[PDB]
Amino acid sequence: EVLITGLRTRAVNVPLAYPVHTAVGTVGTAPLVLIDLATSAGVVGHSYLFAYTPVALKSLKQLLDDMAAMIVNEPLAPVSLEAMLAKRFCLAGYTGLIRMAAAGIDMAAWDALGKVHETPLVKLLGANARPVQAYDSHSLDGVKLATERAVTAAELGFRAVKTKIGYPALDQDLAVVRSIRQAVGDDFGIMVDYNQSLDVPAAIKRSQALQQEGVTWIEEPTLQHDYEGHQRIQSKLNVPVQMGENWLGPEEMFKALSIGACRLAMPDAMKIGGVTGWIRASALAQQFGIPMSSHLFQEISAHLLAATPTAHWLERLDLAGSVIEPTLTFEGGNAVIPDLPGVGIIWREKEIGKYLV
Amino acid sequence: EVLITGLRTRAVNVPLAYPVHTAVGTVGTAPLVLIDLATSAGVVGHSYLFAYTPVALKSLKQLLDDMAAMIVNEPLAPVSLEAMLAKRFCLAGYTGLIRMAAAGIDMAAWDALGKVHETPLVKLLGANARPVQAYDSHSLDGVKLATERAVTAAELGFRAVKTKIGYPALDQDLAVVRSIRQAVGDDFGIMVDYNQSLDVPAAIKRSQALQQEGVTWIEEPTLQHDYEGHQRIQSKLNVPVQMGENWLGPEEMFKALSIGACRLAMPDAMKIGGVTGWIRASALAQQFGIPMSSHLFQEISAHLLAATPTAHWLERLDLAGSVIEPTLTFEGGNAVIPDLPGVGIIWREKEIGKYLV
Amino acid sequence: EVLITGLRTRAVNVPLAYPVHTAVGTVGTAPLVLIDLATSAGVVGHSYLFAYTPVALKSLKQLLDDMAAMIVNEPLAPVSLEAMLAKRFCLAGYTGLIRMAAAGIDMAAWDALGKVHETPLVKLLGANARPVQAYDSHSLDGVKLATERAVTAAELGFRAVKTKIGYPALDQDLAVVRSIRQAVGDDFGIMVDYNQSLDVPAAIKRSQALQQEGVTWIEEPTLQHDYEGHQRIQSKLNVPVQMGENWLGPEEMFKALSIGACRLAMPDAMKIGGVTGWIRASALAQQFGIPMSSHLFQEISAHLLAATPTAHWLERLDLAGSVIEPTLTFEGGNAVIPDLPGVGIIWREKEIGKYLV
Amino acid sequence: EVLITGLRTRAVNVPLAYPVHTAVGTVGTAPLVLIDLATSAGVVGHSYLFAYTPVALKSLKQLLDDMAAMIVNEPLAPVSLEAMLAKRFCLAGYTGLIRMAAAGIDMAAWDALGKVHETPLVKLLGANARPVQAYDSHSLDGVKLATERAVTAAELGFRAVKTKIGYPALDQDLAVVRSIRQAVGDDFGIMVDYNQSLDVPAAIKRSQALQQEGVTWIEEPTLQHDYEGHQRIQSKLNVPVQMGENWLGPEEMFKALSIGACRLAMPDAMKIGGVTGWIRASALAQQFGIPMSSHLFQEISAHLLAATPTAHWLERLDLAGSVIEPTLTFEGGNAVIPDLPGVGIIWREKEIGKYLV
Ligand SMILES: O=C(O)C(O)(C(F)(F)F)C(F)(F)F
Ligand SMILES: O=C(O)C(O)(C(F)(F)F)C(F)(F)F
Ligand SMILES: O=C(O)C(O)(C(F)(F)F)C(F)(F)F
Ligand SMILES: O=C(O)C(O)(C(F)(F)F)C(F)(F)F
Ligand SMILES: [Mg+2]
Ligand SMILES: [Mg+2]
Ligand SMILES: [Mg+2]
Ligand SMILES: [Mg+2]
Repeated sequence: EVLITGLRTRAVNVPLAYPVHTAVGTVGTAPLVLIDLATSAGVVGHSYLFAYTPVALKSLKQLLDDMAAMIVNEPLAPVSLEAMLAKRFCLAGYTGLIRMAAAGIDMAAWDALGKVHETPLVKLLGANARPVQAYDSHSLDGVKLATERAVTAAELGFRAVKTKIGYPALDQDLAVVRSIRQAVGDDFGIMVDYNQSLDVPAAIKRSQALQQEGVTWIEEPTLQHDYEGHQRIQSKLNVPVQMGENWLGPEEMFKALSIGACRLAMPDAMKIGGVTGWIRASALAQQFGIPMSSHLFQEISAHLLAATPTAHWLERLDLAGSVIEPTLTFEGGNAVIPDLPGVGIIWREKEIGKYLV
Repeated sequence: EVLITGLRTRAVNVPLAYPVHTAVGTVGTAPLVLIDLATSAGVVGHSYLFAYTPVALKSLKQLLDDMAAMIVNEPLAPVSLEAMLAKRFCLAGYTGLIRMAAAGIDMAAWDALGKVHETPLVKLLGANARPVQAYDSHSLDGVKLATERAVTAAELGFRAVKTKIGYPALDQDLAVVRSIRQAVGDDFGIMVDYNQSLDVPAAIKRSQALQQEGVTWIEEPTLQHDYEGHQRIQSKLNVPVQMGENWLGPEEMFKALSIGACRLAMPDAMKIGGVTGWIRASALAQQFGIPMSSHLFQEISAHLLAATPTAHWLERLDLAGSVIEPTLTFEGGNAVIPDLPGVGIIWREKEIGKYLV
Repeated sequence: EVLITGLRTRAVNVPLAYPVHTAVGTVGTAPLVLIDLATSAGVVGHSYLFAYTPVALKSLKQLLDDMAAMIVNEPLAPVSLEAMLAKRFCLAGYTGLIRMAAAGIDMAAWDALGKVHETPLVKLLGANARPVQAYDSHSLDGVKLATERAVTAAELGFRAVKTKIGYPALDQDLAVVRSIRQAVGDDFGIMVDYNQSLDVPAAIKRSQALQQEGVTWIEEPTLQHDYEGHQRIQSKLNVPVQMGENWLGPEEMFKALSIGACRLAMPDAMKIGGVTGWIRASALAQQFGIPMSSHLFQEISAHLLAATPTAHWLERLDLAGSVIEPTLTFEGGNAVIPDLPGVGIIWREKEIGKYLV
Repeated sequence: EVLITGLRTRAVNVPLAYPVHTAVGTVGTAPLVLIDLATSAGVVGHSYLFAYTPVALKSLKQLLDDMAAMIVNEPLAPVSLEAMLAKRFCLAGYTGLIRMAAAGIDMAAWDALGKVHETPLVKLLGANARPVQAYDSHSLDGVKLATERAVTAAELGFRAVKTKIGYPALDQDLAVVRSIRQAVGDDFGIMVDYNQSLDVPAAIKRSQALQQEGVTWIEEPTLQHDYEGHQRIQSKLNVPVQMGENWLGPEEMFKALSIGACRLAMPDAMKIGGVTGWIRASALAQQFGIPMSSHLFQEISAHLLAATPTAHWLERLDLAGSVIEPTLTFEGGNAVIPDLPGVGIIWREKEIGKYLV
C-alpha cells in the first residue's frame, strides 16, 4: 500500500560550539549524513547518521546511495525492510558501516510511517509521550571549561552532566570531577566517560577512586568489544559500569549482557539498528534488569525512551542542532517530545547549504 | 487524544467440532471471555481470553469487570497501559489469571489502535502481511480418529498435523504416530504433544522412541514449570523439545531459554502478555536462536507471526470459530491475514447469545 | 473416613488502624476471603485469603466458590487434595489466584484435621509449640508516624520492627530508618522493605547506604520475579536480602534459591501453597541453609514456624484482627500459640457483618 | 627509514569461471578493490579486498582513499600501523568495512616489507615455504554440475572439494553429496558449506544426516554471529563444525573459540585483519587446539598457512585470477608459494582496464 519511492542523502560537516575532546582524539566537527526517504504517500521520512570522523563520511554516503537500489519500490514496512537488508548483507557482514546505513533507512522509514498515520512516533509504538530526564553531555574539557559548562547546564535546568575523562594522570581526572561538583552542588548527577581509554587494571584503579567521589556511572572504561574486561572491571565496583553506544545490533548487546559486562546500558539509535533494533534492545534490557539510556540522536531517542520499559536517561548532545529545527524542548531538564508526526525532525534547509561536503 | 471509554465482557462456553482430549484430561467445550474495548474515537477493540476450564470462567470475567475502572479514561496506548497494570498488580502477583486479564485488555487495545489508524495490526507493527504455514491441531483421538483427521487435514492442504499423546503405554503412542505416517506419507509434519504428562525418565524413554519414528517435535513432555527437567529431557534428544504455551509473560520465557529448556518455543498470545508481550518474546527468541510458533489465538497470531524474526508455525485450533467470523482463511495450508483494520475479529452476535454462561 | 461436606466463602473489606502505605501504592483496607470448610466429622476448618487489592476480591471469591465442586465429598486429606488440584489446574496454570485459592482450601483442611484430632496444628505436624520471636510490621509512614509506631511496638515488648521504604530520595529512606533507631535504641531490630520499588543499580546504592545503618535485612529490593537481579544485589551486600512473600508454590522458591537470590526467606502461607506448601518450603530452606520467616497470616504462621527447622521471625501484621478473636498472644515480643485445636481461629461473627462485600 | 609515500586503489568487478551460487544468494562476478602502497624505498606493496557485493564496492574504495592521509609519511611498520588505525577508528567502530580497509593496508604493507628485504613473506615471518594441501571450492551447483566439477578437480590432483548446500530439501543436499562421492570415491574429502542458511534445529537435523554420508566438515550451518548456536549444533555432532570466514578481527575468533562454537577454524585474511591479524589468530587456534584453514585470498594464504602451527587446508577459490598473474601454482593438489619477494602478486595491467567500475 505505501511504497518507498526515493532516497536522498546529503553529507554535511556541521558546527559544534564545543568540540568533543576525548581521551582518544577530538571530534572537532560533526560529520553527518542527512537522509530523506520519499514515499508513495507523499510524506518524506527524515533521519541522519553520524560518521564519527570525516574519514568515513563520503564512504558512508556512497554506501547509502548504493543501498537505495535495494529499498526503492519496497513497502514502507520497516521490520520487513530490516529483515531483507540483514539477508542481503549476510555474506558481506551486517555490521559496521553497512549496519549503520541500514539503521539510517530504518529511522527514516519509521518517521515516514508516523507521518502516514499523522501521529508522533512514540504513539505509533503504542506508548504515551512522557518527559524524560536528560543530562548535558560535555567533553575532555579541563577544569576551567568543565566548570563553565557545568554552571551553564545547571542554569538551563539539567540535573546531571557528563564529562569525558582519561587524562594522563588519575589526579587530573579527579580534579575535573571535583571541580564540576563545586559548580553543581551535591544533589546533581556527574557521569563520567573514559571513551575506551584504559586497560582493565587501570580502569579498576581509576574507577575505585572515582567511586569515592560519588559519580553516577563509569562509561566505556576499556575497549568497547571487550565485554569480559568490562565484566572484570564491574566486578570490582559498586558504581555501575555503563556501555552500549558501540553495540552494532541487539545481538552485540545480548552477548555483552549474557556475560555481565555492565549494570547500565546506553544503545545508540543508529548502531543498535534504528527503531527496529532499539525496540529489540529494550526487550533485552528489560529481561536482564538493565536501566537503559540513549547515546546521541536526541530527537528520536526522546520517543524511543518513552516506549522503553527500563528507560533511564536521555543524552543531550546536540550534534545536529545546526541543521534541525529545535522542536525538542527541555523543561526542568526533561526532554519533551514535540506534537509533530513521526520523529519531529524539520530540516533547516537554508543552513544545510553552508555545511555540505 | 484517543481515550478508553469503557469495557464490556461476555463469558461463553462454546462448542468445538472435536473435544480436545489430552493425557491429563479433556477440554470438551471452550470457555471464553469476549472483550469489547470502547474508545473516544468511536472504534471498538475486540479480543478474547481462553479460561481452560469453566471453573475459572466467571472469576476471569469478574476480574476484568473490576479492572474497568483502572483503564477507563486512560489513553489508548497499550505499552503504557501494560506498564500501569504491571505496577497496579505488583503486590497481588502479576501472573496467572490477573496477567491473562491484562493480556486480554492489551489485545483489544492493539485491535482498537489498528482501527484508529485504519490499518491491519501487522502493518501497524511495521511488517508486511505474509502467509504463514499452519499445522492442524488435533487431540488424544485414538488410532482411527487420529488417522482420519490427519487425512482430512492433508486434503485441505495442511502440510503438518499435531496429535496429543501420553496413552497409558508407549506402544499406544507409537501406534497412533505410525498410523498417521502411513496415511500422510513421509513428506508431512507430525508434531506430538504430551501435555505435561510424563516424569523426566519416562519422557526420555518415550521421546527417544518417538524420535526413531520421525516426529517433528515433542511438546511439553513434563510439568510446564520444570524448565530444568525440560533441559534434561532435551539433552537426551536430537528431535527438538517444544514448549512455551504456559509461559506467563516474557520473563518466564527468559528463564526457560536461559537454562536451555527447549530448542523451539510457542508462546500463547494471551499468557505471554498480548501483543506487547509477544513482541518482547519475539526479541528474546531471535537472540536465543529459537524458532517461534504460536499457541491458540489463531486470529491475532497470524498478524504477530508476520512480525516475528524467527516465525515458525501457526497452530490452527479454532476455539472461537462459533463466535468469530471466519475472516482468517487458509490457502495451501498457510494462514492468510484478512484485509481488515486491527486483528480482523468480527463477532457473530446472533451466535453469542446461545452460549452465554 | 472424614469427608469435606461444604465450602462457604465470605468476602470482606476490613479495617486497619494504619493503612499499609508502600513505595508502589497504598493498601488502605484489607480485602479478605474468609473460608469455612464443613466436614462429615462436624468440625469446620477455618482459613482466609488476602486479595491485596479490592480489584481482585470478588474474582477470588468466585474462583473459590467454583472450586468447591472439585473438593466436596473428597476425603479430608490435604496432601491428596493438593495433588488433585495441581492436576486439575495443570492446563490453566496452577499459579496466581488459582494457587492462592487452592492454598485457602489447604489451610482450612489442615485446621479441620487438627479439629478432627482435637490437637493444635503444630502438634499434628509432629512439633511442640514454642514461642517464636515476632516483629511489628509498619508501613511507608514518614518520620513522625514511624517514630510513634516504633515507640508503641517497643512498649508492647516487640524487639524488632519493619518499616517500608522507597521514598523518592535515598536521604528520605535514611531519615526514617535513623529516626526509628532513636525511638527503639541500639539492641533492637529494624527490618526494611522496598516492595519491589528499585532497579538493580538503585538497590545496590540504597542498600549499601542502609547497611551502614545496621538494618536487619533488606526485603524485595527489586521486581519479585527477578531472582537473578536479587542475586546481583545480594552479591554487593553483607546485610542479607530477604524475599519470598511472592513465591507461588515451593517450585518458585526452589528456582530462587538455586541461583542464590537471597540469604533469608519469608514465604507467605497462602502463596507458598498453605500448610502443605509451607512444609515443603521448610525442607528446601533447611537444605539451602536459609533462615525462614513468615509473611502475614500470623495465626497459622505461629504453628508453622514452630515446625520449621530454620525458623527465624514471625511477621506481626494483623490484617484479620477485626474479624478473628485474639487467641494468639504475645509475651516478651514472642508469638504464643493458643491451646486450641487446629489453628485457633474463632470468627468474630458479629463483626464480620459490618465488612461484608 | 622506510616510509609510506602513497596509496592508490582501483575498484573492479571481475569475471569468475563459475558464479558462486549459495543458499542465501549468488556472487555472479567478484567486486574487488586493488591496492597499491608506494614507499620511499621504491618498492610498491600490492594487496586486494573482496567487497562481496557490488553495493559495497564504491564505499570501500572511497574509505581507503580517505584513509590515505592517515598513512602517508608513516613508517612501513605494519604492526605499528595497525595499532594506529585501531586507535583512529576506536569511536567509529573498528569492524566491518573499516576493519576490512585496514586489513588491505596491512596486507599491502607486509608485501612491501617483503620487497624491501627481497624475501618471500613466509620467510620474513620466520618460516620455511612448504606446499599446503588445497581443496577446490565450488558452489550450489546442482547434482550434474557439482559432480562434473568434482571429477575435474580430482583429475587436476586435488584431494578434496567443497560444495555449497542448503537446497530447499535435505534430500537435495544428500543427492549432491552422494553423487560426488560416487564419482570421486571413498578416499577423497568432501567439505560442505551451508552459508548461514539454517536455524539451529534445522542445522542439527541436516547435519546429522550429512554426517551419516561421511562429509569432511560442515561449514557455517547458522547465522555467523551466533556463536552459541554454532556450539549447540556442534554439541550434537561427531563431524566438525567449521567457521571463521566472517570473524572481523582475532577478537571475534577469541569469543567464538571461548564458548566452543566449532572444532575447526578458517579465518579470512582480509576480515581477520591481514597478516598482523592472521598471526594473532594462529596463536589463538594453536592454544585452543583448532586446526586452522584459510578463506579466499589464496595468494597470501599460502604464505600464512606455512607459518601457522595448526595449518589445515588452503581454500582454492580464485577470485582475482583475472587480474593477478598465476604465480601461485598447484602440484598434486598442494599450493606452492612462488619464489618472489613479498606475496608474489603481480597485476595483469592490460586486464584491469576491462573491469574498472
Ligand atoms: O561462500 C563464500 O565463502 C564466499 O565468501 C561468498 F561470498 F559466497 F559468501 C565466496 F566469496 F567465497 F564465494
Ligand atoms: O507489604 C506487604 O507485605 C503487603 O503484602 C503488601 F500488600 F503491602 F504488599 C501488606 F500490605 F500486607 F503489607
Ligand atoms: O492442549 C492445548 O494446547 C490446550 O491449551 C489445552 F487446553 F488442551 F491444554 C488447548 F486448548 F489447545 F486444547
Ligand atoms: O563520546 C561520544 O559518545 C561520541 O560518540 C564520540 F564520538 F566522541 F565518541 C561523541 F563525539 F559524539 F561525543
Ligand atoms: Mg560515550
Ligand atoms: Mg500443547
Ligand atoms: Mg514485604
Ligand atoms: Mg564459506
